[PDB]
Amino acid sequence: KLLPPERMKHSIKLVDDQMNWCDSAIEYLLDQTDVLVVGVLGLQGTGKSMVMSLLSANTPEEDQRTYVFRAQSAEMKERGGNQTSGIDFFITQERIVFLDTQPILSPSILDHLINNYNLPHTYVEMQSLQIAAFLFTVCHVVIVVQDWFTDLSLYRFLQTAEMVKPSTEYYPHLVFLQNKARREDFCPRKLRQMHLMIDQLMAHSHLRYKGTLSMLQCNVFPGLPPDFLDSEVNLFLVPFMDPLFSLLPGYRGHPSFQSLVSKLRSQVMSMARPQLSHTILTEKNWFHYAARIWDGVRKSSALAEYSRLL
Amino acid sequence: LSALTTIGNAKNWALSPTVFALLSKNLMIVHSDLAVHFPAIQYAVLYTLYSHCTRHDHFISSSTVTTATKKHFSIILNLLGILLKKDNLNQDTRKLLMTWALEAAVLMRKSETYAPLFSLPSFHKFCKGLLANTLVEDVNICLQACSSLHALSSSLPDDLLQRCVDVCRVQLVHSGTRIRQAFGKLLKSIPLDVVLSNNNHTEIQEISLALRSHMSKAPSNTFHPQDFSDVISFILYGNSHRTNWLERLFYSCQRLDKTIPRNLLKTDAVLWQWAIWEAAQFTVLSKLRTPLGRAQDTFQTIEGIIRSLAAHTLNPDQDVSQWTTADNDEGHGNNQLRLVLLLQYLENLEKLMYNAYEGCANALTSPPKVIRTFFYTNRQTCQDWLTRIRLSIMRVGLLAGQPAVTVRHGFDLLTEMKTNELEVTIMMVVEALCELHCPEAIQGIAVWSSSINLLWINSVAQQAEGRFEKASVEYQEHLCAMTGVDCCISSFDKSVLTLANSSPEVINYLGNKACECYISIADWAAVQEWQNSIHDLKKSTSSTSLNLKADFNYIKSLSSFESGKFVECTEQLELLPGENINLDMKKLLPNMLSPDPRELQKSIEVQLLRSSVCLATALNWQSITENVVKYLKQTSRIAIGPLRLSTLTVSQSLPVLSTLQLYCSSALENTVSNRLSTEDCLIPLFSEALRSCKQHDVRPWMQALRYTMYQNQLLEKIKEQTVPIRSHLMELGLTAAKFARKRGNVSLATRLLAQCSETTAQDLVQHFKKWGPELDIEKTKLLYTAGQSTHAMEMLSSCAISFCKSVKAEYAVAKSILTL
Amino acid sequence: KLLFLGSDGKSYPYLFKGLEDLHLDERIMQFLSIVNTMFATINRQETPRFHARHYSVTPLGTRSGLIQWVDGATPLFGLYKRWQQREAALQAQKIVPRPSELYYSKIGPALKTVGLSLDVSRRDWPLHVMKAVLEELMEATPPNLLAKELWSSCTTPDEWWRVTQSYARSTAVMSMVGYIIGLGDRHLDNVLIDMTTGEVVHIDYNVCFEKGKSLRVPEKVPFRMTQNIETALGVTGVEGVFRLSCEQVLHIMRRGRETLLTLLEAFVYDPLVDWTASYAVSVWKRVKAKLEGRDVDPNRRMSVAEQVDYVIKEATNLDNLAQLYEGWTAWV
Ligand SMILES: CCN(CC)S(=O)(=O)c1cc(Nc2nccc(-c3ccnc(-c4ccc(NC(=O)NC)cc4)c3)n2)ccc1Cl
Ligand SMILES: O=P(O)(O)O[C@H]1[C@H](OP(=O)(O)O)[C@H](OP(=O)(O)O)[C@H](OP(=O)(O)O)[C@@H](OP(=O)(O)O)[C@H]1OP(=O)(O)O
Ligand SMILES: Nc1ncnc2c1ncn2[C@@H]1O[C@H](COP(=O)(O)OP(=O)(O)OP(=O)(O)O)[C@@H](O)[C@H]1O
Ligand SMILES: [Mg+2]
Repeated sequence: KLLPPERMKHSIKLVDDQMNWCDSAIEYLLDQTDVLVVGVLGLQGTGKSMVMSLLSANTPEEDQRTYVFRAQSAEMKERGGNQTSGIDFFITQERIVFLDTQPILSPSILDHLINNYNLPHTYVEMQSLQIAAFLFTVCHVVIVVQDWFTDLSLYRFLQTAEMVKPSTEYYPHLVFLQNKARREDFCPRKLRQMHLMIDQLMAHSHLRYKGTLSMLQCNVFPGLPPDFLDSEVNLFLVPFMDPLFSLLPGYRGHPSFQSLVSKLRSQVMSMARPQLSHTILTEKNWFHYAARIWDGVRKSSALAEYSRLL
Repeated sequence: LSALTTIGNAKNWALSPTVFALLSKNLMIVHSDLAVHFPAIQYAVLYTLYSHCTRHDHFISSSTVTTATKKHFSIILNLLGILLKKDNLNQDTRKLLMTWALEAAVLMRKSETYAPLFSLPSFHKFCKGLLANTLVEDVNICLQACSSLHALSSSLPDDLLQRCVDVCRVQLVHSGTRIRQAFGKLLKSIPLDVVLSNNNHTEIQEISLALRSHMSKAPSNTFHPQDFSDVISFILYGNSHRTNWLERLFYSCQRLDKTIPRNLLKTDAVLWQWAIWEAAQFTVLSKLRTPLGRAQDTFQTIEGIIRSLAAHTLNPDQDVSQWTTADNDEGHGNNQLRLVLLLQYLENLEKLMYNAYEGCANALTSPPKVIRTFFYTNRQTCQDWLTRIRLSIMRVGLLAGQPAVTVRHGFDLLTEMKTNELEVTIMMVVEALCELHCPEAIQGIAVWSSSINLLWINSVAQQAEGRFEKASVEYQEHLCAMTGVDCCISSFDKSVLTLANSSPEVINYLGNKACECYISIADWAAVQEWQNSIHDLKKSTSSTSLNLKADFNYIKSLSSFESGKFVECTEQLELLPGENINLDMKKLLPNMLSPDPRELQKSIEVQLLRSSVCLATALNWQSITENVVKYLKQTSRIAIGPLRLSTLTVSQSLPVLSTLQLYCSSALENTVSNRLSTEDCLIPLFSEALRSCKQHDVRPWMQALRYTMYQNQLLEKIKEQTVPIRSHLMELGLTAAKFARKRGNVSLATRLLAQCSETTAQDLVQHFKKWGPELDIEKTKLLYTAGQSTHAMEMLSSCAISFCKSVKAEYAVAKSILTL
Repeated sequence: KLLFLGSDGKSYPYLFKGLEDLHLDERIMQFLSIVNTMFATINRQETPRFHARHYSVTPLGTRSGLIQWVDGATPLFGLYKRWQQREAALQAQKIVPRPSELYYSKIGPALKTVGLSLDVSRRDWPLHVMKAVLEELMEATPPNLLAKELWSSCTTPDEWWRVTQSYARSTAVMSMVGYIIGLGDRHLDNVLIDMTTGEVVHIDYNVCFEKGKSLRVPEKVPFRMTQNIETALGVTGVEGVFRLSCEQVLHIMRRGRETLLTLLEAFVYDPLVDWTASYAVSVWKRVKAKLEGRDVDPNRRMSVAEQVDYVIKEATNLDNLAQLYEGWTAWV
């Protein structure tokens, strides 16, 4: 008489591709408290869907055709199109909510909207800003996935999104995930430059991008002392897919993909869960709060002010 | 570095700085600090050095050109040990070093001429590095280290083997599968003289320290109700409803805003203990308002389950749902695991309640004011409930083979009874102490109870020390004096035996203890006589309550197998429960099996006997070997259950019966596939246990002798060359005889001496008066222990006279003269 | 108190001692090590090891000295102090008095009612009054301060049983060693318990060789056998593993008493040992008499069992625990 409610096999659609709410996740929610919400953000081919799938209910040794979050297929890469649309939803058995996100400012959505405001160009930017603000106001942590280092345009977008957010202020933690890392990026000399650039580029961001999720203490660098870094921000690197002398494998210079994925998952799960509103909330209450926030963000006033400026 | 390979990889250049010295001693600064910021240089140097050394067979033959390279292997070993012992190595560097170490090790034992290379210190440093490099987060590295250690298992000192035993014990319970099998094989490759030693285990100590540190910390209050519900469902019902879930749960229960080692997070024992403690903390901190029900609902549920288990303990023919029936061999082990977890949960709950209403000092943090004020007013109810269920808890603990739980509960119950349940408590506590081999505690309890009719406790105290003959004689005397009728049976002289060393429940207990005593010494005739005497006593006294709880069919089967009558043994075995005799593999154990370890041991013994008789009948090569190998493999896999369970708790020791059963199963599996052609088919019980296993009774050697005589008799049906088992059998028999004589078991000692040599004092005198000197000394010692000191002294003098004119006469003449 | 660092980055604290000769402590530690060496053979077939914890001391001349620091051990007085604080806090809802103040608060009214006064000398005091005060004080302090502590400090029942057996054996060994040597002034601050293994270790090895009998308030108990110590041994008390362990220890010491006597004789004829701080000869004779079994007898040689029973009885009778120093804390 204490069996679990149900087990989710595949992620559902929390928000339709037309920016419409979809109330269909209450069937898998309970009345428990102390819930954790994780969101993702990134460009078109960064790999947010794969990261979310591997961090929620998947393993690297499994296949990409059975992932909880649909990933880009080989036939789709040749056409230069996107796969994830709208916002997804999935909750693991540990009562951890995972939220996916479509690419921001991606040319695929723009091209699809061409054959369908003053011009059909600021619409994509506003949709991206709306999603960023929503994830920044109803999620406990947000992970930013970057295909390459220093895009120089994501920081400005993040600051602008946080400046136009809906609303003793609450600022969720920010995580910088560098996907498809190489050996050259796994050196202390380059690490210092990376941390310095990240810290100097977000000096007045008001977000919690430091003091938590320190990969230096996760045994990634055995002999690297903590004082070697002026300010270790929350940055993590994810590498590319992976008689006796002649059988020695090649030298990669970076830890195994599975090891880093497991470490990242453990660190994400062992994170804090601060309060969102000025009251305690449960799973159902959190769902209702998120729905109300999305409804308010859609018919907001700051967005119109920013729209007349473009 | 890459260009230097032209001269480094030469096929035979006399320069001043040698390439080997340049890459091994000149460039020694790359491993100090450059290995952290520039690991590529270190990897390249190690790679070129390995490539240059592998082309010359690591310079083994040498250990002009030969004289110049007379100290290369030592340097290589020292470098490998120093590098492996470090803790700031990279994944690639560690993998390369492990590959090099494995290649060097496998290389070491191939020759029979490299034996002196095992005494130099560099080898010890290399072994130390290999042992310290295991137990890491990486799985492949651990597997490589285990394989390397298993390669050159022999030629290592007692210290290295002792450390390997602890490493294997801690690794036996891992979330993976390959690690468990690899370490299990490595452990099975270690002799019994070291696995059964009483040395301290460092890994177990670290695990206990980590658990203590976590418990002493302040409560986290992060355990969600769903986690508790899942744990309770998996313990009480067996269904966890979760698809390595322990690690995920532990990680989800932590917080970064607000410290068990990571290497220990892959062990299921630590995770289970942490989950149990967290569940108990959540139950206590929630005012007993768990999702299971109200404050009284949880108590009623636990009481009902405990009462059901206690009732089933009295009569095995109960068939308790969700506790005695399983679907395959995997559920049987889970049943015992769940029972152990339940007992641990109850103990933790009691500790938390006591700390809540009373408090501790420097051990547990004081709970909030609300918890203390609530537990202070409702302390009487908790004490009453605990006292009411203590009787059933003792029985449940005894059934699960956990004498510590029942002993602690019995002590608490006795203390609480400061004002006819007094005899049963003493009986249960005495039995539990006897199972732990603690005669001092038994004697103390006997003396303490004498100040309140209870003189039979001394018999159990004597039995706990290993004196089966005296214990059985005392049991018969007590039963005869308490019942009123002569219940004595044929046995050895009472005077010689002594010189060498009124309720139905009490009568039944004494009878069962006597039967178990006779079964332990492997005296089938005595068991039959005891059964006849018991039946006659019951028929002449109308007791209607005495009944021996021992399957006589199994005893008859054992007697037939030991006597050599396989024809009757097969017929007797056809009636025992379980799978039919070999002519499907996962479900070998029968259903409705109680979680009592004794039942599991009996089933394992039955399976071994079935395999032995099947092999004997089939022999008189893949005709009847494809199935026997699978049967033995499954038996060995199931026999490792008790060893794995022992690691779940801080026991610092391993069961002897389970370990011996597993070793016997492995020996049978090796002999069925090798037809007695390798030294791995023998039991590792050697004479070395004389100076390191003096804390064990004679039962351990009974199984070894039983399974060794079978192979000895089977040797007559093999025409090809075999291994010499006569020497092994003689040594094993002599050691067992010495162990039996040291405890006063003259009846068993006489049988062993007669068997090795191929009921009255004069009988021994008229029957006794490489292993020659040892056998003669043992015979003299037995004669002296029997009372005939003059005869023993005369025989020893004659033996010394004959030994003084022998060839060696090193450890024989001196020993005989000293004893005389 | 200082701190040192080794090659293996290990912290090794020490302690300074000036104006106090530590030459005798070194000899005492050497004697303890020699005694512990005799248990090497018996430790090969027994789960609870027969060992006596001790530290190392080294003199730096005539008055200075460096004493090793033993970590991980908690004094027994801490448990009593915490219990007193908890009781006071609980009584407050619906500082703590010192042992001397608490003892006087009960010895005052009793003496005033019996007819005497506090001005009378301690020697001329009624025995019944002291016995009644001790009985009234023991009825207030619970005897589960040490047992429950060890029980809560464990994790699994097997660990609890192991630590309990180890603690009982260690206590028996220490008690026998102290009785043979004659160590005195064993208050709660001079006894430490190791929650990791349950072993007991002593601290101040100053009042030894029967030196407590010549103090202002002589003591007759051989060792400390307080209520808490007895309760921590189990429900049996001193009739289980404690008595057997004591008998075994005495047998081992009596079998090899020749080496102990030789070592003591060597200690006596030591120009670097300040005994006064024929006394050495008397001490050696007393130790020899105790080892030979003729502790208190003209010519009868008491057996091991009889000696253990007599020593235990002399250390548990209320007639000897009442007439003791206030700081000894005979009620806890
Ligand atoms: C709670 C307060 N404490 C208990 C009092 S403690 O000291 O702070 C403490 C002590 C330990 N354990 C420990 N270990 C090593 C040494 C000592 C130690 C301490 C004090 N005095 C001596 C001493 C003095 C004089 C002589 N010599 C002579 O008297 N005549 C020749 C010999 C020894 C030794 N204690 C552990 C924890 C803590 Cl807290
Ligand atoms: O039967 P063994 O294997 O030869 O053992 C004997 C002897 O046994 P016995 O007492 O039965 O004669 C003693 O063994 P334990 O009593 O310690 O178990 C032991 O010491 P004790 O004789 O003093 O009791 C020692 O004899 P010893 O110390 O004189 O050498 C030893 O002989 P070995 O060590 O030569 O085998
Ligand atoms: N670390 C990686 N190493 C190798 N291949 C990767 C890695 N991460 C992603 N990929 C692959 O590259 C592509 C990235 O698309 P993916 O499905 O992971 O999500 P995405 O780029 O966030 O998608 P979307 O276009 O919806 O934003 C996929 O084909 C995936 O298999
Ligand atoms: Mg996607």
